Amino acid sequence: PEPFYYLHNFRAVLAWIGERYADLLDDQERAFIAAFAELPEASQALLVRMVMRKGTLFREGKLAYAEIGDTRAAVQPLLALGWVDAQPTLELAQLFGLLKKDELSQLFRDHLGRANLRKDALLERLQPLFPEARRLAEWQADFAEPVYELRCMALCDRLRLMYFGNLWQDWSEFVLADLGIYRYESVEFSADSRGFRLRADVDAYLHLFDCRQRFDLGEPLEELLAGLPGEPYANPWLEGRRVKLLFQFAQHCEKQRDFDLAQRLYRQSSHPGARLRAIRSLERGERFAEAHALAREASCAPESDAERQGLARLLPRLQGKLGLPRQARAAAPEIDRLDLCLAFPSEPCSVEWAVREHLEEPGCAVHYVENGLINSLFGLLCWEAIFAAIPGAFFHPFHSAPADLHSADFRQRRAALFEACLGRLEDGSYRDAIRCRYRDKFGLQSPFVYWELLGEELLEQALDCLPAAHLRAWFERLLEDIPGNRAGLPDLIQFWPAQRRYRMVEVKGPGDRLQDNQLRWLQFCREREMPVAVCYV
DNA sequence: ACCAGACACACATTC
DNA sequence: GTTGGGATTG
DNA sequence: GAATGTGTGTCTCAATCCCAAC
Ligand SMILES: [Mn+2]
Ligand SMILES: [Mn+2]
Repeated sequence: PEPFYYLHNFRAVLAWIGERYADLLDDQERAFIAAFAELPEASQALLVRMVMRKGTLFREGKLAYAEIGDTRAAVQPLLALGWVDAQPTLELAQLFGLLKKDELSQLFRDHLGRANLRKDALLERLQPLFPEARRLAEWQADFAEPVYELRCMALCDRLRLMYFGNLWQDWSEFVLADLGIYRYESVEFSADSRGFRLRADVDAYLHLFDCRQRFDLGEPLEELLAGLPGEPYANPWLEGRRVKLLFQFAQHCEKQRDFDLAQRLYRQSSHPGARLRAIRSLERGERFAEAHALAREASCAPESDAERQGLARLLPRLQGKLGLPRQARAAAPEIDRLDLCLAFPSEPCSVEWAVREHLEEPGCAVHYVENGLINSLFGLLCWEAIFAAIPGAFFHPFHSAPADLHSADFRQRRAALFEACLGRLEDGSYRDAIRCRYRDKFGLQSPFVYWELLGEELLEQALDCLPAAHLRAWFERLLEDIPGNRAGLPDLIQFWPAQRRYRMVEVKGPGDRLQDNQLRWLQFCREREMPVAVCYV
């Protein structure tokens, strides 16, 4: 309805920062917000376009908007302020990004030009010839169009990182929200600001991101570790990311064959499952000695239910290749292992979708829900428990879930609420509770509540067949490890309404063999005498 | 939940 | 001349 | 064939487009 939707939403961000994050701003950055308001309606619009767009540099032909008048006119106030820069200095690398493949051939006609292979390969070709950067006028002085470079991107991304609690979300969040595509729970403005404590937390987040940026963009390890720290962080979720960065770094040291580094690195990170990869890295360096000594420290005090699974695998192999005795390990009994061989030639329909078709009977129906039913059914019961605001949970409106979810204190900071809601599960009114929370909070962008899947018909069936104790067992387990137990469950779930009873079943072809996350789920089920099975084809 | 978990799929190797 | 991935769009 | 690793492919609103693709 409003052509300047992107401008109004951009104003809404700077307005939010002026209100709440006033003291967290700097002298020259306050001047930016003030000066921005003093730009024409057209020049405010033209600026924000170049931000939302991916690139930093912009060919004038690509900045053709109708909301804004003449692009060459509305840009002038930005060129005056220096926020935009005409006649910018750019490299051969980012010159390719602006020009088409055809135009590049004309310019480099008699300067080593062959029948091109690939654009990224052409860049690799003109690296040593034109290493130094120049202005556009210095590459093709004859070139007609002007190119605008955005000088205030660093400033912009700071305001974005402050509005949100991260950088992964972009300005599209406003559009997708206003259009009703993403509907969020209007959590109350309780913790007015846990965006950040001081600027120190921002620069930390920002410089870590720069290393990540300089990693995908190929740069050697010795360069990226020079700026990194050996000392951990104080801010909880910030320390978690630095750690998570070291993890993704160690992966590359193992993807390529340099296990000495990967191994030494995995131990410096307190990331989930990093301890394991340190052992598997030693294993793959003929370091069985220190692989076992470390594996012992894990055996004496594991990291999670998943870690325990890894040790059972690794220990016999290390103990074996060492002089030690091969300590025995455990295995799972294939519960209700049903099999069926149906042969057909053509139709490429989904495998899991086809099994749903076969189990269909006049007495029982089956739904294709891999970790979907129990997740949503949990996220509704403990809905109000999750979206309750702690002093450092929520801050901006467009948030999917409470920020302290991956933190181990997620259950502790809500230990009261979760126990109040879960009380209903063994007590009465677990059906009346879910229903009210189903109708009231429908369609919202909640974690582990897949609305688009859970239909009104399915829900009522599950509530009857799925018993109190089994729901009482499942949900409690998710709370032990939320990031860990969110995945790995039976593809299908069947219900027998008459003599109320259900049964979950994972379906596999011979080409598959189930995963570690699913295996851990089948164990938990057989232990509690939960009707479950595996189906082969 | 920061180009990711989250399913199958495809290779290798070993008691 | 093809076709399809990805920045762009609201 | 069992059970092991590890390495790929797929995909997040949907309709538009243009530029570089084997
Ligand atoms: Mn599945
Ligand atoms: Mn399956």
